[PDB]
Amino acid sequence: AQICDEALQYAARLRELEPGWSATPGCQLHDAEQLWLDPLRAQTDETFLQRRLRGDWPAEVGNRFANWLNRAVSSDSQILGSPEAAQWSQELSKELTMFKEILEDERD
Amino acid sequence: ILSTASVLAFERKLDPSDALMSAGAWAQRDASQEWPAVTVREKSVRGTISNRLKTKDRDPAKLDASIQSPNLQTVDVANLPSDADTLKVRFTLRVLGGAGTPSACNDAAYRDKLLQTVATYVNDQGFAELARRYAHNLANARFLWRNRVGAEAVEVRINHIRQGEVARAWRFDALAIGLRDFKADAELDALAELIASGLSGSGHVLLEVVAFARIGDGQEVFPSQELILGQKSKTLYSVRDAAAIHSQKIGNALRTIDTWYPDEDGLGPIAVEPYGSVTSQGKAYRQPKQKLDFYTLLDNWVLRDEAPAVEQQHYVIANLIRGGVFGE
Amino acid sequence: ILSTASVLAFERKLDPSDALMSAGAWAQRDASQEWPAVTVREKSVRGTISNRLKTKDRDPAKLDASIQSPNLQTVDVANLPSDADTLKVRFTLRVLGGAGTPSACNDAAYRDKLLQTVATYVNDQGFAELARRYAHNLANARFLWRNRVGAEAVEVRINHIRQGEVARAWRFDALAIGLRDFKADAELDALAELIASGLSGSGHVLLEVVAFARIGDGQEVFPSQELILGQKSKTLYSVRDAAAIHSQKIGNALRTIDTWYPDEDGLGPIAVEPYGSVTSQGKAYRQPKQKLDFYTLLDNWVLRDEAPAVEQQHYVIANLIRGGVFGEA
Amino acid sequence: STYIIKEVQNINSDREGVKVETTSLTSAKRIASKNQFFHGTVLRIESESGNWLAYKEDGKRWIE
Repeated sequence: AQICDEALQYAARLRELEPGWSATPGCQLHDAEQLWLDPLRAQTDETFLQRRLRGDWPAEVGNRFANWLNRAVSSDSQILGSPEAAQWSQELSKELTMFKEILEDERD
Repeated sequence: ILSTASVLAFERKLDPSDALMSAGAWAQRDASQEWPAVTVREKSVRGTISNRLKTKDRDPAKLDASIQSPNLQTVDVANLPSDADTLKVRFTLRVLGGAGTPSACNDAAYRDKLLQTVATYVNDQGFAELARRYAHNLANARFLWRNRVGAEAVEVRINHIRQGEVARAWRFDALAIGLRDFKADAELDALAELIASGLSGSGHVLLEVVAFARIGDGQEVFPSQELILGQKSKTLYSVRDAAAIHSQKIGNALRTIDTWYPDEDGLGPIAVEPYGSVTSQGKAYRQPKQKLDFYTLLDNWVLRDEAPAVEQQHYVIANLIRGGVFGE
Repeated sequence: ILSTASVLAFERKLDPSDALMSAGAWAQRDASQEWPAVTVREKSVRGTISNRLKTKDRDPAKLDASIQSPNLQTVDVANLPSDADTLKVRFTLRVLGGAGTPSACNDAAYRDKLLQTVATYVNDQGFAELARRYAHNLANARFLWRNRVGAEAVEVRINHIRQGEVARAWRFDALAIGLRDFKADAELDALAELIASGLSGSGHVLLEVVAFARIGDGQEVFPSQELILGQKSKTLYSVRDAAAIHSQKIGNALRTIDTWYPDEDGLGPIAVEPYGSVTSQGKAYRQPKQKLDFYTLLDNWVLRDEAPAVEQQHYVIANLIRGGVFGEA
Repeated sequence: STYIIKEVQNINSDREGVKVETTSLTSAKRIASKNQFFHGTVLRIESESGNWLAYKEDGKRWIE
């Protein structure tokens, strides 16, 4: 839980400090991250920015976070069939569920 | 007693080069040169979520939501020119030799024992069996993985380059040659003899293999996908604006000879690899529990001088020819 | 007592430059200019589990599990152009001279004794033997480690540049010349004399070596792999978007003259290195226990003025020519 | 405590080392000094992971 808590605080401080973010390079896997911090539509911009983001739910953030944590924390291959692997997967799933739920209400 | 060397390496032999590809008409098969190359291109591909659902079946409401947010993806595809019904693949092959000669060994006694065993095996019987097996793979189109499937006519031409000039040419048919059965032929025997000589070190050997497969007008080839590492999920390997196949990807098929695996031979040939691992099958034949393992066989035939069955000896020689890293 | 100076250094001699590579047709060999260099590229490679597993884990399930998740790895390979059957390598070589001249010495007596011993050795016999040995290595392709193996025709051309032009050219055959046997030839003798003169300090010597090896169309060259740190675990040495071989990697093979190694069991020429260390063989001949050790021989021939056998003296002079750091804390 | 003892010419290098499996660092240090195989090498003690524990130059005292 503390990992998700410290993670959400970073996004909150980012949205509360940066007025916005324009187009940036490396949008292949970073498209889901840009949807975490959503600035307001500019006065000189068009009405197709919020329209496309309104009908799109942030669901790739959970996958990117799960893969990031999986690569950050090391595990043993032979231990996959052990009792520890089951509890580890259960904890990661329980955390990912609340994490995805927190962002689900963000766009909605 | 005699122990093994913690560091052992064997340079690979029979190392081929990249395989270039081109397109042409069967009528113009004689004019193989000057055929234009296939240039990779990008196209937008939009697809839904076909992944298997999780253990807990969700409500159907969420499913309809995914349709409202399609997944945009860009991939790379390679298709033959507007007017071309035959694909051409050209790749060279060299025979270095000295398979048994170890590249590096910590202990001299082990190296001497290995060279002695290799010389003894060669004197008893030559590599003609391995050369004959390789000849069949080179003759047939086993090198192609997906391009061969669904082909009208496949024609292979294996030439021999000596001092820069063509010495002896050969023309075979992959379709006529059995995929799961090996048959004897005068040309196959001649090629096997040439390969055995090259491996033994009787002289330089260079063989240029060129295949022509009839696929169809505007068909789509299947080159080797590269690592993604422009939101491109699929990147096709391309050199000099031309599609090609990886050297190892070619040498694996060209080395798919071993068929004496512990199984009943229900499938086709399996490439010599440690632990008899298979990517497609997802299983590993010749498990370490059995005595047929390459490491166990070599350790026994070296320390205890126990010569295993001719089949096991052939498999061990093939592994040494392929080369690798052993010991610790 | 004339104890050895705690700080001793000898600048290396016979320091060559980088070796550029290119491709071309064996026919055009006479005209080789403006050839495009070979650029390194990356290609995805799907590995497998080939490592030798221990006896602790024998469960077959574990092996099948690893095959489920393959090990993705990225490497770098260099292949000749689409239409090219001959590889070309070009590298220069310079002869500085003053091998025995020490770069830095704490005690003057030691430096004077060393210079005296060197002058005495040169007067008794010249470096013609070392020059002749180096000539064979330069003529043949022994400098190549894997490119030479499996070659149809290797042709070496050693030129001589005095004022910046082509003064005297030489053309040899690495295949015809024995790899494990040294034979005398008029050209080899002339080259050895030139090298001996340069080392003695008779004048500047610059030799441009260019080799042409027949490999095959679209073949893959084996340049010097760089050090790392899908993560790329193999980095090929490349300069100016062109493949090349390390200067030290070339100078190491070029100095494979020493053949008096105590083993004398078919190993053949071994690179001149202290303690006769060999990476490939994994064995270090000329161990310190024997009197043939370089340090022991030099210490004896300096403090006790004991001149060892001509072979040992040649090996010691070769080490001094290569240069290095000696002494102790 | 598994400690990897390595030897290199300069503090900056990547050479393998022996695993002492000693109780404390002082033991590994005394062992490296007593068994030092070279005069001008720079002793580098590191844990089982890639983290550098300490280094000692030829003419300098132990440093962390």
